[PDB]
Amino acid sequence: KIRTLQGRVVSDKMEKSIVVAIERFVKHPIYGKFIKRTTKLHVHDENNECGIGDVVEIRECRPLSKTKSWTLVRVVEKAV
Amino acid sequence: ARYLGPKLKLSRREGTDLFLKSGVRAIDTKCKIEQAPGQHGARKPRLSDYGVQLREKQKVRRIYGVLERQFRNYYKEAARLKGNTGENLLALLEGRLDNVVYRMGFGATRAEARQLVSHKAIMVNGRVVNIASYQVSPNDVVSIREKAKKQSRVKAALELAEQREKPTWLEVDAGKMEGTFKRKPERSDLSADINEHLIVELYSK
Amino acid sequence: MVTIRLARHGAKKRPFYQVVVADSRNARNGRFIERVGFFNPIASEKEEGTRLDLDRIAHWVGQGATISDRVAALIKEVNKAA
Amino acid sequence: ANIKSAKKRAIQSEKARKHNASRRSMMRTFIKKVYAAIEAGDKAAAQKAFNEMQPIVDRQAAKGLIHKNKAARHKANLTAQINKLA
RNA sequence: AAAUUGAAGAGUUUGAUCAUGGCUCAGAUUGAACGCUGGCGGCAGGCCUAACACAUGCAAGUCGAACGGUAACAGGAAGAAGCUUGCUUCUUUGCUGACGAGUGGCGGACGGGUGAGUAAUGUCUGGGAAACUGCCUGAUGGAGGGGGAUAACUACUGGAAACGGUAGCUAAUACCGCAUAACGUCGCAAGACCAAAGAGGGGGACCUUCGGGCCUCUUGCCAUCGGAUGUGCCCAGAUGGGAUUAGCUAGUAGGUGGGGUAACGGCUCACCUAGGCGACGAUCCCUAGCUGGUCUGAGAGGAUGACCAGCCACACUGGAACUGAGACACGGUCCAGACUCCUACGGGAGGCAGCAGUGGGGAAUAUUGCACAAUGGGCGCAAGCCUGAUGCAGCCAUGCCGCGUGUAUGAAGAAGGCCUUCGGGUUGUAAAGUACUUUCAGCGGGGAGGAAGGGAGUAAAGUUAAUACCUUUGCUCAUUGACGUUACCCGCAGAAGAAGCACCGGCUAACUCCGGCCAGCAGCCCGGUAAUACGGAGGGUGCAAGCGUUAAUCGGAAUUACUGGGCGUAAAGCGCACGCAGGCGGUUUGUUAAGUCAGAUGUGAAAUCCCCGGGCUCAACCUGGGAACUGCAUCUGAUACUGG
Repeated sequence: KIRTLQGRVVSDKMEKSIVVAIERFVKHPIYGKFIKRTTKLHVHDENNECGIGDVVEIRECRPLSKTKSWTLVRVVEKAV
Repeated sequence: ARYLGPKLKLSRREGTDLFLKSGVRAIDTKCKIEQAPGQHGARKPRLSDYGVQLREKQKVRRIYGVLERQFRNYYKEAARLKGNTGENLLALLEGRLDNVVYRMGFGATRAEARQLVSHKAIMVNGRVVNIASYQVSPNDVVSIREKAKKQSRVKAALELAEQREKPTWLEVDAGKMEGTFKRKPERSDLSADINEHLIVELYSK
Repeated sequence: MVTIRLARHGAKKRPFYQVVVADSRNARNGRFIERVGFFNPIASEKEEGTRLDLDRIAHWVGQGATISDRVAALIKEVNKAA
Repeated sequence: ANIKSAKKRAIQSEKARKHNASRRSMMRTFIKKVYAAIEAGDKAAAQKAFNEMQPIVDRQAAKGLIHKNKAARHKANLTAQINKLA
């Protein structure tokens, strides 16, 4: 019921944090073609639960560091 | 902001009577109407499309005595209004105050009608209106002021108008020197020798 | 504070005031919160020159908004006429 | 300054600066006492210094020198640091 | 009911043709400039360049109902009179109306200016949480009792000045404890802790130590929780160019803990981990305030960001903090620098990118004006004071709009001018003459509206113990306008004071005469001795208080082609292939609902654009309502197609 996002984890080398890439399908404003656009977010991953490739559901929260403002909700698909 | 020079020159250039004179004579007895003005008036060169459009626009303008800025604004408003642009333009041209005063019979020419209007001798609904371009609306009552009813100009103009045709949208009483603007004239009520589409094509190019 | 006042629009020598609810620090014709009416001081008495909503005005006064003296006189005359 | 109000404001501002500086130095000293008692590991001295620091901190927060949030921060930090010893 | 009803081509490559292709033109528009000319008014606009330097005047004050006070002027005053005894003229008194300086409160962070910096530390759209918020406002309470000072002042004294120093005295709603203390703060809890200020109006008696305490009303004070407003912070998307800039980054990315902020946070520090950004353009370089909007366009787009409104940044240059609810502060503070000025040479002072204005730069942009009368703002109980905001006025044809420079008659068609086949034609009803008129300008007389309020009186109601005081509500009286000699109206006189600019070879409306590839014209394609192209004249054409030229944007240009182009020979298929990223992908079923579609909600500021009306005598202009804002987010569904 809370507004959230969904993307795949592209990096988990940092501790308690992951980098999730939110891919979106946007129509080109001029030529009308539907192009892919990637939004990479630094997400807070406590317990280090997410590996590379997991399709995770994230939500926005207060700033947790210089670049982290999103936190993890749950993992949908797990790197396989 | 006014044309003060020769009058019959305009009608000679347009090849058509523009009613720029009162009507005590025929224009044929005052000038060579069938001959264009100037040293090279005997020649008649083949007019281009732009030439014909410009000449029709100038004929309408010189008929109504309207300069180019006001006529351009008239066309702009006519193209803005709904319906056919040409009859809108001619209705906007006929709605003027000096035009109505001339058509009412208080002016021998539209120049002396404009002088009557501008000199604060014409009333609209009891209010002295001295703007020649004043748009007269239906049901308006146009009358000579008490002070100007004594002028022989209005008498001669009344007589000269009685010897003219009567417009269908004007109910005038020569005794009271007053008239009523009943309605805007339809396309079929004005002159049939005026091609509004020429002006529309000239201003839309 | 929040105040209900007039913003002098219109032309030269022919003012037309818009009764606006605005933060009292902004300029006269500047940023306002809500327009709650108008006031034409040179109306011909043939038409209307006082169409200020009293519902939202009372709602804002209930929230501590201040009423300027001219707007107070306008509210008084609107209540008397209606 | 060119305006009279600006000159009086400068005078008042420096006077208030000196007053506030004295008050702030007093409060900082009374907080440094608690911090030094924390460093020494003396819990009795730590609680004594905290009991001496709390009233003047609340008073300076009430007199407008510091915000109530800053007083609460100081109290909570020093309480959590005292509770880490005994 | 209405509020997308909208799309033009032409000249020029050739002996000629079709195509390709560039150049030029016809249209709008401007913060415009220059040349010729120039009557009036309304509405707007007016340093685009040197964010170059500034003379001078003003642009932020206010409160005696916080306080000690009395220096100034107005009064009351006790006492001494010049003496022309009813003018009383000076000796002392804060007694009061007030008020210079001073302490104190609030305001100087608003309002006003500029666009230097800023390519994202900003702006726009849409969301969010970890926050503060003076004045305004709702609720609940408290408001007790003390102290030490200090400005002013006094005395001395240092300085040219700016400005100080020492000693003594005094007040407060200035300052500081004490008491009090909860739905406030810390803490799981027990408990611990934290505030305040008076003033004014009037008064029935009781009690007065003659100041008054005592009652009532207003206002102010402190604490907490809310509202409103403002602000701080975070995320996503969008918001110029360059790859002849491909690697960048050490507080760098994250974590634990300490600190710090109103608040989250590498915001800061210690330690640890070794990451993070980047081909969806990181880094670097150049340019640039952003938006609503403006111009153009049928539209999609292109250009642009002056005025008006929102946001941001800046305040001589660089840095920094203080006070404060709010600033790291245009007309505050400290420091350093450049510059300018005063000086007694020891020291000082200043910051027009506020309103006028000056010098300079430039093709170019105005008055060193009036008033707070209206709106708004600051302070005040109020009266009121301040307000270069603002309302107006001055200058400029800079633009838009409106009006005038007369009207009617007037011929054998006068004169002169020009042409002429020498017949005449044209200028041309044009002029002269005659009759009439007086808008605007000139002189004189009336005259709205912008004016709401505020003041003094009474009367009613509320409050109260009170028929005082105060608040609200009626009515009465005398007033409040910079504009201003207003708009508008009335009278007078007389056509009297008022037409110019460009063009005439084609594109492009408009043709003849006269003076050698020269003089010259030219936006693109004339002049070598009868040039509609040069220059002059006559005539005509187009605009008209303007007309042209230049500069600039879009259109035409389908000439960067998304809508909407091409590549055999006109410019264009890599010499050929393999292939990563990327783009696309046969067919069936199920599932999801990401793209897609439908509905609803929130938002999309006002102005502007458009539609129907209204008011200015019309218009410009102002304005009511609507439509629009083609967008974004959320929620609920659809499952055909694309995707998983």
